[PDB]
Amino acid sequence: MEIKRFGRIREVIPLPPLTEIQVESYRRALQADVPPEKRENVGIQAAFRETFPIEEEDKGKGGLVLDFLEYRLGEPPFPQDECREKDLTYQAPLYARLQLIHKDTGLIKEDEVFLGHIPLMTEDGSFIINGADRVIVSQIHRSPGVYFTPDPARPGRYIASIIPLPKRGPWIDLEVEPNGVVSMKVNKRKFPLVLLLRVLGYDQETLARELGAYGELVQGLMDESVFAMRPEEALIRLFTLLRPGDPPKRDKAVAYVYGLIADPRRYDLGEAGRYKAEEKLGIRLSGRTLARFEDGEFKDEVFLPTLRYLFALTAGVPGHEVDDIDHLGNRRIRTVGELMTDQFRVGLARLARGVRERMLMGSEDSLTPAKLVNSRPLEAAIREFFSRSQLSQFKDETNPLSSLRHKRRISALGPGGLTRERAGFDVRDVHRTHYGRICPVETPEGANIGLITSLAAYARVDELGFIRTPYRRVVGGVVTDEVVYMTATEEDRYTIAQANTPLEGNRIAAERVVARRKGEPVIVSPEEVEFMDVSPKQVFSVNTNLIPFLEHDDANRALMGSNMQTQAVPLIRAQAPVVMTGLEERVVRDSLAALYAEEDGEVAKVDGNRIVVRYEDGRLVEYPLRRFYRSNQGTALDQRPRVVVGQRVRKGDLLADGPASENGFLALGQNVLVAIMPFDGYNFEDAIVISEELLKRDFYTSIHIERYEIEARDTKLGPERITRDIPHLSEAALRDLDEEGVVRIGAEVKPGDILVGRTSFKGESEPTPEERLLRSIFGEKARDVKDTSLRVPPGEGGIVVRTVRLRRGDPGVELKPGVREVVRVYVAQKRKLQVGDKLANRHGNKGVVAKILPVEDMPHLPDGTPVDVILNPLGVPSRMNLGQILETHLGLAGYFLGQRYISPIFDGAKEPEIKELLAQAFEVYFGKRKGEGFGVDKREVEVLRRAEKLGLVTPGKTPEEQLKELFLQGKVVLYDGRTGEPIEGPIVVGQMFIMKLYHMVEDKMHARSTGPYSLITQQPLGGKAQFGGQRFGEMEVWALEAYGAAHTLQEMLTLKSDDIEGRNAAYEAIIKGEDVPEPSVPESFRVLVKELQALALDVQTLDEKDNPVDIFEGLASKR
Amino acid sequence: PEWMILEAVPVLPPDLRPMVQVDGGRFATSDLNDLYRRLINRNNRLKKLLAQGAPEI
Amino acid sequence: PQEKNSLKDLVYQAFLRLGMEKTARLLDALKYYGFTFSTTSGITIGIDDAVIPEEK
Amino acid sequence: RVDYSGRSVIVVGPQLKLHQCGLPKRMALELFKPFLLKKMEEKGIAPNVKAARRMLERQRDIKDEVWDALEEVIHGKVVLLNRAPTLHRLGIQAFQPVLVEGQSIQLHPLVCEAFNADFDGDQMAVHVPLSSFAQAEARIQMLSAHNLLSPASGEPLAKPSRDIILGLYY
Amino acid sequence: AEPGIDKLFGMVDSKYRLTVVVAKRAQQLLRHGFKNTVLEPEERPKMQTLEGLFDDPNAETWAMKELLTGRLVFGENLVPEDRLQKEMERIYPGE
Amino acid sequence: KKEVRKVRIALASPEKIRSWSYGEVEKPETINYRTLKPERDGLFDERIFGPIKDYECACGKYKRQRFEGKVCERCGVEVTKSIVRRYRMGHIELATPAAHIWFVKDVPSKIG
Amino acid sequence: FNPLYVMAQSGARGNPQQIRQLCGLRGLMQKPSGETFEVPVRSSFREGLTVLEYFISSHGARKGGADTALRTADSGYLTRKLVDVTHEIVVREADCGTTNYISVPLFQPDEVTRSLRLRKRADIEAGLYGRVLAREVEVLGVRLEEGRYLSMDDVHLLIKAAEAGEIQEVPVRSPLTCQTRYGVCQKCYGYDLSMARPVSIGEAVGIVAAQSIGEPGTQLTMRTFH
Amino acid sequence: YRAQGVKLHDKHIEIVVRQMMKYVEVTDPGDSRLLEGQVLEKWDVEALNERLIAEGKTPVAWKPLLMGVTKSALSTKSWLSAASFQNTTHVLTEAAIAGKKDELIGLKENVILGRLIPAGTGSDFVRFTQVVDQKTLKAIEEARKEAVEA
Ligand SMILES: CCC/C(C)=C/C=C(\C)C(=O)[C@H]1C(=O)C=C([C@H](C)CCC/C=N/C(=O)OC)OC1=O
Ligand SMILES: [Mg+2]
Ligand SMILES: [Zn+2]
Ligand SMILES: [Zn+2]
Repeated sequence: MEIKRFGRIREVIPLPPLTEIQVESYRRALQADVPPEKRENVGIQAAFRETFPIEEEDKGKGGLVLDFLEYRLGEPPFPQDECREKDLTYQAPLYARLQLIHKDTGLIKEDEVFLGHIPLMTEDGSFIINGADRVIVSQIHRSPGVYFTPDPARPGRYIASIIPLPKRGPWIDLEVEPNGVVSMKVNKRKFPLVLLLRVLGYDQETLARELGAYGELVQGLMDESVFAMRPEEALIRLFTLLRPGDPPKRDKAVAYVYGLIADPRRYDLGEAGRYKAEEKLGIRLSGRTLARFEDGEFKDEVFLPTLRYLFALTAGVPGHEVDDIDHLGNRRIRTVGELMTDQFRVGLARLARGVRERMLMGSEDSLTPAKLVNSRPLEAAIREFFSRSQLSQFKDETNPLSSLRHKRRISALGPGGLTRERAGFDVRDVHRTHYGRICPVETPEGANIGLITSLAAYARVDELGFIRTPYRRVVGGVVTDEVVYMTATEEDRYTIAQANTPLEGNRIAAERVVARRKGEPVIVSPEEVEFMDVSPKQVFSVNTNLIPFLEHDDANRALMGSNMQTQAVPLIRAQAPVVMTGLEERVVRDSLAALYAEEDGEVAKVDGNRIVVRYEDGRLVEYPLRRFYRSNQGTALDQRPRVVVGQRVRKGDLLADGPASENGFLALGQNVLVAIMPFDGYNFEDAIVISEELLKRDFYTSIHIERYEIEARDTKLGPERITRDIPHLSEAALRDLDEEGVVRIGAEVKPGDILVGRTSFKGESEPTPEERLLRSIFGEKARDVKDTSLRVPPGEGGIVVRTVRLRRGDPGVELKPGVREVVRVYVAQKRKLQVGDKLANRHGNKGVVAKILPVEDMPHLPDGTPVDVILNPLGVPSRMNLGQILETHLGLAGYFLGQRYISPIFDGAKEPEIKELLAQAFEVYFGKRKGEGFGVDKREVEVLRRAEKLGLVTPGKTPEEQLKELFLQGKVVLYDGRTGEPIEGPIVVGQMFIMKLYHMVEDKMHARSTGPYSLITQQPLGGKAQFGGQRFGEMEVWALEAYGAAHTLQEMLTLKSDDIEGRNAAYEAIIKGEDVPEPSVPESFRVLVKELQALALDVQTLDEKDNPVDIFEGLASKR
Repeated sequence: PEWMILEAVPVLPPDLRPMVQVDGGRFATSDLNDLYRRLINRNNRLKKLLAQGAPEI
Repeated sequence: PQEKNSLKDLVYQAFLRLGMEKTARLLDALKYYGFTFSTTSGITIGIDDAVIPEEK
Repeated sequence: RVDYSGRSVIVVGPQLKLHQCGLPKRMALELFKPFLLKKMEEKGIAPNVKAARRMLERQRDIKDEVWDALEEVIHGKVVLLNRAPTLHRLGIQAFQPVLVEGQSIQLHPLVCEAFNADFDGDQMAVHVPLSSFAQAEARIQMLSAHNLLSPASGEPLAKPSRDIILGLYY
Repeated sequence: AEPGIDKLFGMVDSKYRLTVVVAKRAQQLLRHGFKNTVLEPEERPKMQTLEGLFDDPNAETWAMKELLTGRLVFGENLVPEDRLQKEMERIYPGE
Repeated sequence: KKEVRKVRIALASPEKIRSWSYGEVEKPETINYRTLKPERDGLFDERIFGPIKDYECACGKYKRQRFEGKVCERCGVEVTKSIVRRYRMGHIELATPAAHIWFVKDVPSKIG
Repeated sequence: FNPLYVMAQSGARGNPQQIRQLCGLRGLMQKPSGETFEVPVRSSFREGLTVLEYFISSHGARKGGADTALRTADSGYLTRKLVDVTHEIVVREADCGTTNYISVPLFQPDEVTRSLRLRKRADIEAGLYGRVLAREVEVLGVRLEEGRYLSMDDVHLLIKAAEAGEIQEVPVRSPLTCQTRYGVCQKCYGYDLSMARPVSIGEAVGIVAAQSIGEPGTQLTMRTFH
Repeated sequence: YRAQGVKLHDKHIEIVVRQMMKYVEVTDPGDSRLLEGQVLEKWDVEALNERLIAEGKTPVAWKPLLMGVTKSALSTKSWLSAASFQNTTHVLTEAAIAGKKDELIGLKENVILGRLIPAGTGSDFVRFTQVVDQKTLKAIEEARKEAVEA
């Protein structure tokens, strides 16, 4: 068909690289590829220039030089795809040119040390951790600078504070019950700030007198002038402020440290809070943070501005510099690069600790290179990091958007100093500054709400870890294509008109305009304007944008949509919406789902397994096509060629459609005939009915890939093995698993079959004497070997598809200790649609398949065409999620109009326009009718009569005509496939793009009866092929109690759970078809008693006669 | 009252603070044993010392 | 017209006036018809139904 | 954790009658295995126990009559459905199940009230009242069809909710 | 549903009382085959399996029915702890 | 065979304590590693807590349930369900008296 | 017969607020601080919102999905207490004999400074339904045996009776005045409420009450709002 | 609740209320101290030993007490429940010294124990109800004339 785009906002510039964040943050943190170790250390190399120069020089031993020179790395031991296979971690060792000298000018330079290797970032932006696709979430924090927070407790004034960001850096705060106390709080210990004022080299005079001027209230300062006359005195004294007790020898112990050492600096050389402080405190500072060199003493252009500012603040109107924390202009975002580097430092610093412990017993010169070395500490750090990092989580590649959007998220969780689970209500809040930076709407539904968010599509973060948003410069009515990314603060400085502002060429088209001044909803004649929003899109997260008519549904339900799209699964019969916002196309590119042409040429070869092409110049590049492959979440991930031989094609041209890409457009589902209306309560509550037809069309049919594993352990009781030869009884149970241990690929397996055959030795390989006899009676070969083969877990299986075997694989296998070899089998299954699956439209409208109807009874139109799905209308009012409605309305036209549409967000379609298209369509739908010698269905009349009584149609009009009128209201006439009789009332029908949602194995259909039992608690435990029990809790106890079902609750917790002997006796009883024994004491309790006793506490069960009672019936009574 | 003091320290049944083998040559337990251990250690050491008419210090 | 309450009240009485079990029958009865009708009721939702009064 | 428990997603059963509830045979099966087993044995089809036992270990080798018996057992018996959070006793109710296809639980529309839960994904927990005695309390003071009024207000809890009303109202 | 349920209540002082009752009848009514009942074949819990009607085995069903027919008696304290089983094990050997 | 109706909670007579202990732990030794053996007089000395194999002594001189509950004249371990191992309690004899904290840090510090 | 109308009305689904938004004015949305905005959200959902419009709204959207989380996640918190507090209480006796009781009003004083005012049925009903009459009651030419349970109608009647300025208080056996040992006698409780009849002995009332209270909790405005 | 359109019968609440009044404080000993704030009913034996029961004529003056649910229950006669809640140690410790006996009047306790519930079917009142057929009402006769040996 033909695509018809809408709205007319001139997006001056297309969207930015997406994963871009992850990619560059990292790119700008390594300096590998093109970086010649020339002019920069910004990240890791800075991580270097700090862990260096590490010295241990006593001018006596003289020179003990050990500095950095050049960092290096570059041989990924193995290839990505290969790393995944053997549960490896794609990365590359890291060498380093260093230098150790000697007082004797002994400059021996062992320019090598590759002990540690570090992970690498995929072409898409993710990581491979132990074969697992892992992802790193960029989290936010309170940018390092100076702030003045209104003192909470006392509603009289407020507290100021400072924040450099090292793992062991300063954290200043000020306050005062001033009479004298210049309350200067440090770690947990405060005192008068004055004392410090002189250590600076300034007394009450140079300070309090010249400054305490406008700050006439500087009495909260000047109290000890004598302490303020010879820097040196106050100087020493202050140490007091520290424990335990040391002599005034270290004239500058903790000083030089809080001067030009990593501590004081927020960022390197000011960048962090300099702009902050400085721009909010007059001018620049002393070098980078607080430093003073070639003078000895220490000059502080720090507290200098600070204090006086708290004054300029604890004053009248000298700047009124309050501090809205949530203000984005005051919150930084740590990104992978940065985020990782710090972790790089810890284990790094953890190595220097190591290296310094070496100068001790280090020979004269039997120490030079790496005899002073050890990666493990640092190795662990980072390793430990990724692998076990809170922000390190399995790549969510449910589909692409899923995987992509996942990258775009922002955490507020993590650093035990930068993150806290103390629900910060107002922090979870959507602060004004979020506009065009954070998806106001996109956020995980659940207690993690407002803590995890997505990035506003257009929003971008600069190396300073700050976001910025697109804005075009305005000139008294004239609109410039000159864009301007900008931050939160800078933003408040201006007046921003909404993008959608009427225009002409560039001249604005309005006497009054819609804008916001630093979040100020205002109207203004043009001249007054300064900047305009580039495009609505810039506000919301990406997937959020994928929603059509967003401007029509309530944000809340909207939230649902976004989330859901991420949970959308790749159908075989992929389909992009009959209507799109506009991103779909751009997405696939960035997601890296499909393949495009990096130049023009002819289609060389294109077999299903691969494609090759010749370039203009004449280059033959065969493109290995990743075939059917598992998703982290097991979904299928495959690309499909759409181009053919001899076919010429230019750059940017697609070649193979990713998993969920159609024509190169996102196809998170399928478009279909939905008819909104109640159907015998089968769509009762969110419940959704389905035209059996769809299945026949294998529409909603997916392919899940499931992987299983097994281990060869060299047991102490003797190693176990993978053999087709097992103590098993039958043979028909070996039909397929005949391949000398393994099951032959491509086999229809069902819960209970043997993917793999394994055997070991039980009961410490001691055959029961009981069993003994039995066994002998039929050939007593007590094979000490127990069959412990791998079976298909219950529920369901599918058919084999692939098998991988690792035998301490000399090629690179690193089998876990105790493991001889391992095995992996992958089973696929075309999970098709069935009663239960859940579906959702981009409009938060979600629900489950309640019933599948026979196309017959299925509601159809006069032209005997049945819709495919029936949607109850109730789920809308209480949802105010109209959007979908329109989507269907238009979904209906293009249906006949054999086309698709692109309606922009807060733009695109408009009732008229739609109301229009229908009319056209009405021709197709209706028009033909007569050209077939066909008039109006008698029943059609029936309805219409009724139709106008509802003021739907304008009375007296031609029956035929009336229809149109109706049609335009998106409603049509429907016949009941069952009764045939029409439906008393028009029915709005039409197309809707729907998605099938992912099925969590946790959401699987469980059902236990009896099985494993926690070795301790002695309570139902679930195995691999055995289910677990339901967590029966107090809430349920309470409920039960309320009713009064004594027994149940008892047996419930006893027999059914903790009472040992019971259950068995129970089982048996049932078996023999007998009644049930009574409940004894639950281990839980017995156990309890013991615990008590163990705590030296007699617990005594007694009767009426107050006579003790043994709950252990014997095994407690001794002697 | 005397009861509140101790000289007879109880001990949980084994299977309630078990010791089990787990992975390729390793096992697991409850801290108790440990706690328990150290304790015993101390007491028995003590015995000797007294048995050693040692400096009451 | 029948609705929530009307019904509710009706129910309560039912439950009272006549035993509880027969009442159940009723419910289902209701259930049944309530459903059957709604389906045929020809009651959809078109953006047009978002009838915007002029007094706006 | 309970022994004869199970969980699955719920669906609405317009066919169901107040005191009934749809139950995936497959799932049902496990929950009653023993009882079932017995019946089997009790019928030629199954010589002894371990027989039936293994006889069912694999779905492929799961015969027909199997179900025909399973039902038999069930006759009269009821079970319990839970949809957490269980806030008020009616957060649990009993029903005589009816065997159903598909791996999903068919819940009766009226109870969705107390079981404040819709079919936008809600799953439910099932439990089997073992002893004759348990079954009793159950089938008596816990049958969905026996709690129509609200213990708090005393008002008809189980009553026309959405679709139904509308129809009627119409 | 559940027949006579209401009426069933109308035959006890306490809701729960009834339960207990039934239950016990079941038990015993089980422990002794079924010859124990207080009703003829004409009226008997049935089932339609294998094309036909064959006695229903769900004790409650039975218990419940009997009660309806005043052909049975409960009470707080009716008789001696063992005479029942006793006399009862004679009349209907069950086993 | 009957039922209860009252639960008690009283301190523990060192006597009572000793009235429970199916023996006294004297040795720290957990389990022998070479064979994973409940160290003698140690924390798992099943001589104290019982068979690890229901109805069966250590040295194995006794096995079948046909030795109801006859102690081993050798390994000195009884014969019964190993299950009792999660129920029987042993003790330690304190060279010196030690205070039970729950009567100190709990205020009023009962004793004080 | 318009759908919506039909719906909301029948109560089948949707209330006014919901509609007002859809059909006409979404109205005022308020700030995070909590202070309502000065400019309103003119657009109806049908009309479609402004980027600006849309945005501004959301704040409450958060607090909305926010607020809820706290109870939806869990609020049993309440019940829990109650439970711990009322579990033991059970229907134990038949008659505890308490000569005393309580008298339920039908009027409220200080709505205006002490003027009198009849209570809303609901309230009243909530207070006397299935209650057991303390003393006999002569009214509207009809007397009420003292010890008589309060059917639904009965109440109405009374209700009707007080309208004829014929009464104000009501002698009724209550738990407060029940004399049972950590439980309650069949009389000081009354109807069952799951069934409209006199509660049978051995009923788990303590627990019941606790739940009846807890459950609702999850749907009460958490933080003070105005 | 009403203000939130929640229809709830008074009872339920009233119930929870009685419990806050459940305990009371003392002013006139007889044989106990003053801090003692106890479960109100103990008075028909204790406070009825007035000039009649024990006839000792030793009065017992006390004070009405109002405490929060937390409190009230937490101070239960049954030590278990009391321990089942926060500050388990204290509870115990006390009950230990007092060597408290916990009856099983309440549920939680009886439950957590492993015993059949005190109410519902667990309510003694009915628990025992007996039932046998009329066919057995002829059975009594056996042991009823199992004495008429000619
Ligand atoms: C002094 C501490 C006592 C204590 C709580 C012991 C718990 C032990 C031994 C367990 O393991 C238990 C446990 O975890 C949980 C339970 C059930 C599921 C919940 C019972 C709660 C009932 N609640 C009410 O009926 O409320 C009015 O029971 C246990 O014995
Ligand atoms: Mg739900
Ligand atoms: Zn031995
Ligand atoms: Zn009473």
